[PDB]
Amino acid sequence: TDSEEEIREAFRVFDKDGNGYISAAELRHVMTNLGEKLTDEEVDEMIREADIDGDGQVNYEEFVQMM
Amino acid sequence: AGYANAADRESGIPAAVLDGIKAVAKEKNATLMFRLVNPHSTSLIAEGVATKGLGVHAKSSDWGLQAGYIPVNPNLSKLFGRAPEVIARADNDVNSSLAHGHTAVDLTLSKERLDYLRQAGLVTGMADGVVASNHAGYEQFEFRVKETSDGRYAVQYRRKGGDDFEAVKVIGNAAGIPLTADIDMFAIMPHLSNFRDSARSSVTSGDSVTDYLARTRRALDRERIDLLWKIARAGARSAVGTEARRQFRYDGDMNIGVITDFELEVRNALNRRAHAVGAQDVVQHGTEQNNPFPEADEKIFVVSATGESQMLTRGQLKEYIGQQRGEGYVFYENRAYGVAGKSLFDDGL
Ligand SMILES: [Ca+2]
Ligand SMILES: [Ca+2]
Ligand SMILES: [Mg+2]
Ligand SMILES: [Mg+2]
Repeated sequence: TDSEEEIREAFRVFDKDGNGYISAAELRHVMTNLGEKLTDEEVDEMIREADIDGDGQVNYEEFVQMM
Repeated sequence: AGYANAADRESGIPAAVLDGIKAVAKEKNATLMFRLVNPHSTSLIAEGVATKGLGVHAKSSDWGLQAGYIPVNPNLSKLFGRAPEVIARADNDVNSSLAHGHTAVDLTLSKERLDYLRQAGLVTGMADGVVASNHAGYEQFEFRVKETSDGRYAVQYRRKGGDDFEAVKVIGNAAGIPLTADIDMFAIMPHLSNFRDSARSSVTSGDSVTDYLARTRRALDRERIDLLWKIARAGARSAVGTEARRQFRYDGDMNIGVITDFELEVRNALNRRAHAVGAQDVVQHGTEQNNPFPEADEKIFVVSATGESQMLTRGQLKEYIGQQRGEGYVFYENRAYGVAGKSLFDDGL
């Protein structure tokens, strides 16, 4: 269990742009950079697996709670 | 390539050294940012003067022959007619570093510094020896110097007519090498691709996900989507050095402050290129992003992961980081910028 300020820093890594949400394009970039080339299909699947509210993106709460 | 612009020249970083900074910035694909180096240290760092670590806390000197060094008599330092409450506090700093590895050496400038010194306006009016300067300090102490079959000039002095000179003392290396300022890094923005292996080592035992699964679990992929998010978290976590920032690192017997694995690497890649052009280490600790006493300075020198150099005001710093983050460069701020409304984030926080 990392502290809450610790989880936000790592979260900004995913959240490339302004807004505090993780987009599918943001994730597709993160995965590619970390060595995994994934299809749009599989990309939407990682989002879907974390998207508790179903709004198509991963907000702060759903990132921290993913654990 | 050598000073390529104005930024490079105002940074106060020796050319040869700055040449490595740029080379490493590209070798590691990381944007490196530094705080300005006071210009009276640049020449020292370049000819082989040692740089100071966090264990040393004796304010430097900005006047007299002693400029660029860390004088043992605090009245010689940037604190010349201050208060006995202060001149005492400085005695302490001197003390601290003198019991811990730091030596008290005899100030002896090099022929060339003597140039820079006289060329800069810090000193005059010498038969060669009895120098002069209009810096308040000269109305309390008398300065002078003498050569040697060493080329160097030894600095002497006395408190104003109650003679007998001595050999000016500055704080130096345990190896005897006098200390001058160190290049304080402001922050390090690593490209996220620099953490692929870290993530794997922690989650797939160094294996690409596709290779990991094919090796440990025979033939909607629920477990695979889980494994992906796993190195995805591990990568960011290493990228910002979560784990590593909880403790202190140490170079031998010197506390290098709070620093991530990647930043340490850079420090080494950098101190390296410094040794290669004839210098000693110039980065002695972690970055300002993990400094509990964050300092505010309007200008910061920046070196893209591409080699481009520029000066940045805090405001241009914000837009800079923002653009860089869109290119996948990771950046995290000092933890106190938030409370004091000095965050570089336009997000939730
Ligand atoms: Ca976003
Ligand atoms: Ca959501
Ligand atoms: Mg320092
Ligand atoms: Mg340093």
